[PDB]
Amino acid sequence: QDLKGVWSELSKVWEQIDQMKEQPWVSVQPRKLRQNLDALLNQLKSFPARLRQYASYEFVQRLLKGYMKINMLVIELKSEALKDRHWKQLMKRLHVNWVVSELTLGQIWDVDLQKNEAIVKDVLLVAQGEMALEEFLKQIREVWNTYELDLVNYQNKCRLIRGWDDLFNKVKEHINSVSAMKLSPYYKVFEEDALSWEDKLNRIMALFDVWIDVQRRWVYLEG
Amino acid sequence: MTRWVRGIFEALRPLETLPVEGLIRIWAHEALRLFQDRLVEDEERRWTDENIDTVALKHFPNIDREKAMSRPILYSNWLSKDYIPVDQEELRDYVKARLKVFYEEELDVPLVLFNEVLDHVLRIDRIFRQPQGHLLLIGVSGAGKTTLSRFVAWMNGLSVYQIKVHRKYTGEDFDEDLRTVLRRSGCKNEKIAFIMDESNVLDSGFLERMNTLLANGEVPGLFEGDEYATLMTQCKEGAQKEGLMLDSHEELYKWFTSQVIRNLHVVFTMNPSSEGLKDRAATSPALFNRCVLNWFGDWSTEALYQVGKEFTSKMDLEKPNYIVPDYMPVVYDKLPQPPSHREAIVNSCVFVHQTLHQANARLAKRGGRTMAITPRHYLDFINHYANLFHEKRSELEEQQMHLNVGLRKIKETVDQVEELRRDAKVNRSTALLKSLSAERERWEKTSETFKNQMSTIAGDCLLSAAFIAYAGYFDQQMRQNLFTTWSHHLQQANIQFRTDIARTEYLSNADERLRWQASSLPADDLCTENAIMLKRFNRYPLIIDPSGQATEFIMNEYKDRKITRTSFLDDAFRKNLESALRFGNPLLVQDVESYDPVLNPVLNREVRRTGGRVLITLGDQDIDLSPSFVIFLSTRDPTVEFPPDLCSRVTFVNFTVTRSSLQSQCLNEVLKAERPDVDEKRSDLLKLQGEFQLRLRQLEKSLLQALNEVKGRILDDDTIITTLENLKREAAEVTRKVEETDIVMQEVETVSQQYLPLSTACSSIYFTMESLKQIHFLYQYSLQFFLDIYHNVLYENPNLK
Ligand SMILES: Nc1ncnc2c1ncn2[C@@H]1O[C@H](COP(=O)(O)OP(=O)(O)O)[C@@H](O)[C@H]1O
Repeated sequence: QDLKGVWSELSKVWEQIDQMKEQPWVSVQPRKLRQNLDALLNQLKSFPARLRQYASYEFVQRLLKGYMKINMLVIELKSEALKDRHWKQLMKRLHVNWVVSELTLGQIWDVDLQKNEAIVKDVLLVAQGEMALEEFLKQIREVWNTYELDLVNYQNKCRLIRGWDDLFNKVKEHINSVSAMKLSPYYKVFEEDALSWEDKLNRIMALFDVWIDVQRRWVYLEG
Repeated sequence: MTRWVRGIFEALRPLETLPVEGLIRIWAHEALRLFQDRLVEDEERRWTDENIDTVALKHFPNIDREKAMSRPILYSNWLSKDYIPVDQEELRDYVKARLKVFYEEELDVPLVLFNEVLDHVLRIDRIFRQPQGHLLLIGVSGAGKTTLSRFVAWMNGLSVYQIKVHRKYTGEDFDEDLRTVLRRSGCKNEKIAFIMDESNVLDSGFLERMNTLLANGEVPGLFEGDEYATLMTQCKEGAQKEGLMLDSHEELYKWFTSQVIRNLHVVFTMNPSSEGLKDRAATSPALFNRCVLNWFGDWSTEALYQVGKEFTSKMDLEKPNYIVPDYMPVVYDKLPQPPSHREAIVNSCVFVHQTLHQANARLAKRGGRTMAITPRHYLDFINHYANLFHEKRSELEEQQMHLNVGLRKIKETVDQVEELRRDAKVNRSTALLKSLSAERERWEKTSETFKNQMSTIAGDCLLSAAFIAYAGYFDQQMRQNLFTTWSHHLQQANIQFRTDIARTEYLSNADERLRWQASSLPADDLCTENAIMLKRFNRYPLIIDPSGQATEFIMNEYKDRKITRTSFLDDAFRKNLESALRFGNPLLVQDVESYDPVLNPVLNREVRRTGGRVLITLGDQDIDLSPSFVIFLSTRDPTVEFPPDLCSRVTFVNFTVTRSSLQSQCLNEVLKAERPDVDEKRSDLLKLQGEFQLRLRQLEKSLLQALNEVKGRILDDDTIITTLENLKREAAEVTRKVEETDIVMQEVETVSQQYLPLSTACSSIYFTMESLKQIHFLYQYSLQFFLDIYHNVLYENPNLK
């Protein structure tokens, strides 16, 4: 009858839901997931109103509606700033036990993202801050592992060094930034690296401050 | 006229059979797209529009002018092909679909499709589909120049590329940027949308190279030496890809020139300025000869109405009890008759925008200093309206839920006390029952008041948003005039709002004001209103103050959030910026008159969320962004004029004392130090708008919390009714205050009117002392000085004893 038909349609919809929930979270594409959700919306709306008035159909429709409204939650979560420390921390807060290698969208969809929006957004903001700090560390590493002295010949007797101003400004910028790292409580991650960079930058500052004086005095006395 | 003939020929080439009506239609379309395109005001636009049909009919009689010209003249190849004329609605649907696809692709911010925006999109699309189709836009900031240019470029497959300017932006950086864009365009056969604003155009050094690039099709001499050899090597590869093997350097160089001309469209976005545009013409003729002109300024009333209608879909604003007023105040001529509440409120918003145009024009006529008003201010105003409406509705709903929960708890407790009475104590129990019933009636009355506030919320929110977003630059008197005009307009439309609404009270509470007063903030009304503006903002505020109290106040307010100081003039400005934007702390900035255009991405709030990382592009360097970043721009000079581009990206907070602000301050001081009873009655009147209500709600919440601990022990002496007697006497006091508010406002007005002349004299004396500097450089006096005389007069005066 009509009840049997709507039960069969519900079983088909649930099977499709299970099928795409079997996709591991590593291999899930948020845009394709949203497109599949919209396709299910179109398929469900194609059902007759008599089948649409059933309570189970309404429950599945509102569950999918929750899924689309948390699709942007998933998109934010499907970043690279999460690392794994933030994921473990939100495991601890949510008191759920999953496997990173075996992680799929199904378990996270079972967890009420809407009920835990505040915690999820806080974790996302924490991850963004930590990723920003680590990205600045990467940037400083790449700019100091590639910086070269602008050597230039001098009277064919030696090869002096110029560009003091730009190098001093760069070092001052970096040392001010690393000094400012101590605040912004997200600094409680990656501490020894920041201290090592600060120490090496202070060494560079002292060495080159002595070096410029030595150079000017030597060139004056040479003349 | 040769471009006229070229366009007509291009339109006629795909087609083979046309009646005279089609030919005249194409002629008129090209006339519209070439002549009236560059027109500025409306009068000459209508002149050109009528003279086109005059000429067409005079030189072509015996033709049906209805089909020959239609008022919505439009041509495109998007519907079908072959540049067939299309109707407005079909192309509107097509552009809606394509803009939806764009939304899923980039620029999630919504767009509203009125007639002007669609016409501009069509014009830009026509210009792009042309060899050496360079384009120049002249229109007020925020009218949709860069946005529409980017949208049309993307829809054509034209990859956008814009240069980010900053301080010490040397000509060599611009040369490198041109080398990069030329390599991307000509060598790789990748079409480029090269979109320049006016900030980087200010320097004439780049303008000469841009002039040569526009005119010749490519600047000679941008590639020289080793980079020239790399260009030749990559051009060999490019010619290999096209199967056009060429060996000699000049031959493949001119092929590269042809590729650049075919695959490079430059779009310029200039803020309209007669002297600025004249200077631009002086330094370059290509911006008017080789560059076609498109003008579109302030949004029309239709555009503003549709933008408001689309941006006000989400909040309810359905009031079924709304009655259409007789003589509806209408600024939109296509307003539905009879209109519902939503049409009325959006029309009121459009009226607010238009009346601020009128007020700015009047103030310019008076000879004062005017800040430009742009549609970005309108969008910020609608965002403030939506945010405040959602917040206030949520607060009222939560308060109603709390009242319902309290009522249910009271019902349970009455049932429990009846059961405990079932078993001198009985007299106390009966007294408790009667007191609880009276408190229930008070609950019902408070529910009625809640319904009244729910009725008022829409108009109250509209006025609050209009004040907080639009105003702020004007003085206290002008702010009051604008607020009174808006209130009068809302009264005309029968939009429910409290007639005695106070801006300071409605948009804050007690603890925020106490915190502000803890920091170096005077109790002046202008200071309180501008602190309100400083608390809530979508665009980062610009603070102007001749006194400097603003910097100290905002330093103290954000001291716990490691806020720091930085001015534009120093060389540490860029590094302080980068620090603030990356580590997530506020950055108060001073001396804004020497504005650095590098802040444009920051003010625009245009961020890119890609690869698990939000990036804000400062100059040529991509910088990560922290959510806890608020930036404040400040200046000490109060008479400096700002470019409208900056004027349209920040909200103005004004602290300059004026003849009305100082008069109000002195009058308030007189009331405080001379008639303390009148001052405290005025303070009670001000606090009646919620503060007394909030204290009553908090006290009854405490009563509910205490009643939760019942366990039969509430009948220790069978009279816990002392707390509810305290509540009852407090409610009686506040009810008396509400009932007699009319006599209170009357007596406050009388006393203020009596004490007004002293305040006026104080203002005149202080401004004379301030103006004493023109007689002699020696005669310099400060506001604090006049305040010292004022206190020596009010207090420690032997004569008054
Ligand atoms: N039709 C529209 N509907 C909604 N918002 C719009 C519309 N046109 C423009 N906007 C908004 O106004 C802004 C226009 O900026 P734009 O004028 O391109 O900057 P510029 O003045 O630097 O060229 C955009 O941020 C966009 O969000």
